Amino acid sequence: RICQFVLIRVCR
Amino acid sequence: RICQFVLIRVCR
Amino acid sequence: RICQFVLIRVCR
Amino acid sequence: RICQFVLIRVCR
Repeated sequence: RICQFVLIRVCR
Repeated sequence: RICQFVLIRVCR
Repeated sequence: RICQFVLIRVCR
Repeated sequence: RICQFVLIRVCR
């Protein structure tokens, strides 16, 4: 199984 | 006012 | 209205 | 062998 890199930023 | 970061790996 | 920053990388 | 990056903004 292959894993991915999920990154998200939230600044306002 | 928001300002945070969230990242996680998804092993498929 | 409010936009987010979606980032994802896949390398293996 | 995979290797690519993709990021886009989601204006709500």
